[PDB]
Amino acid sequence: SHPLITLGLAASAAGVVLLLVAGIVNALTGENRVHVGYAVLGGAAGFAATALGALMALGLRAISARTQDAMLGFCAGMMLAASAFSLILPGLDAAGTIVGPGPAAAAVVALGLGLGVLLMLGLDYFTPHEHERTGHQGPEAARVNRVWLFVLTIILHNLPEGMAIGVSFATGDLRIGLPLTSAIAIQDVPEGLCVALALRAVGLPIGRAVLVAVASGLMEPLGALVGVGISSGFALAYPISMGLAAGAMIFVVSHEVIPETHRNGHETTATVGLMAGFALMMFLDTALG
Ligand SMILES: CCCCCCCC/C=C\CCCCCCCCOC(=O)[C@H](O)CO
Ligand SMILES: CCCCCCCC/C=C\CCCCCCCCOC(=O)[C@H](O)CO
Ligand SMILES: CCCCCCCC/C=C\CCCCCCCCOC(=O)[C@H](O)CO
Ligand SMILES: CCCCCCCC/C=C\CCCCCCCCOC(=O)[C@H](O)CO
Ligand SMILES: CCCCCCCC/C=C\CCCCCCCCOC(=O)[C@H](O)CO
Ligand SMILES: [Cl-]
Ligand SMILES: [Cl-]
Ligand SMILES: [Hg+2]
Repeated sequence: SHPLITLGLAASAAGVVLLLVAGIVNALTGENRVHVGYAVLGGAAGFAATALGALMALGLRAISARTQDAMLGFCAGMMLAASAFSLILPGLDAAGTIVGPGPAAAAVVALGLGLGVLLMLGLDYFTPHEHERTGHQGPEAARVNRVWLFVLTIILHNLPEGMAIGVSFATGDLRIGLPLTSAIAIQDVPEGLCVALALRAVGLPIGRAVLVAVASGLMEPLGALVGVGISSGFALAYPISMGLAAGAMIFVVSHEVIPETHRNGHETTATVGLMAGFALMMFLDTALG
């Protein structure tokens, strides 16, 4: 039944297109106007922090692969900690006030986690892009400009970070939105440096690589629109979407980032980066309040 694979392909494609487009459409309804406001501003702060990091690449231009793998692990560790403490744990509390505490509330967040993996896995199959380890991925990718493939890798990476900012603001609760957005925005400064350096390395002169890195940061306000929309349809959509954004980010770290550091032989340097970034975000979870 190749009809069945065509049916699943149609449902898969429409399901990811629908999530993104219906998220934006739902975000733009009148009931969400205040929440979208906070979420896009949070996203625009991440764009600004990305821009700042990218500007710092004009000085460095290129770095040892060992240093690059450390910095990628560092940003990755910050995002694992942001997923755990700024999305999963508040999602648990939010779920508990809707369905009751205990494992039933964890089931809300856990199902969202799985939905986030499925969304990113589907985008990973349908979006042509390229990694320096496994080469080009996605439909028709072998005959796509290689710089553009790497740009799309960066776009896929930052979609969940934008979505997380949107989800965290979906109820107007700055107690949730500010810690999450602070974590992503601080992480975006080293990340903008890594992105500009990686774009330079795939063939752009440093000045154009910096400008493309700055433009890539616009995925965070855009993804924040998606996050607002998917998290606001009904009361449970909010803790489910917390888990969804967390699972999408965890996929980016474990599927997109950490594998790039392992096959170069710098598993050990990436690991010290992961530990430091995770520890740092824990600290900032309590120092920033
Ligand atoms: C990489 C992914 C990029 C996706 C590209 C974006 C695709 C979406 C393009 C245009 C969407 C326009 C939505 C306007 C919403 C109208 C709701 C108007 O509000 C209303 O209907 C009432 O207020 C209800 O309360
Ligand atoms: C509420 C959460 C919704 C999340 C959506 C999850 C459902 C889809 C999840 C994963 C889809 C992966 C399918 C793999 C496609 C195989 C090559 C397909 O590549 C191709 O060749 C195409 O023909 C190109 O268009
Ligand atoms: C607020 C955001 C402002 C930023 C606006 C975006 C600025 C975009 C800047 C530069 C993009 C131009 C790319 C240069 C050609 C790349 C060829 C690379 O491919 C090649 O090596 C050969 O051409 C192969 O075809
Ligand atoms: C919401 C997030 C939006 C993010 C937008 C990112 C904008 C990035 C802008 C330009 C990417 C430059 C790489 C393209 C390589 C092909 C150059 C073109 O090759 C060429 O040289 C022409 O064929 C001849 O001039
Ligand atoms: C409470 C919420 C639960 C959330 C669960 C998310 C945590 C799981 C995240 C990452 C698992 C580790 C991924 C790396 C694969 C390790 C062996 C992979 O082995 C291999 O195949 C390669 O050769 C080496 O990497
Ligand atoms: Cl990351
Ligand atoms: Cl250069
Ligand atoms: Hg980084």
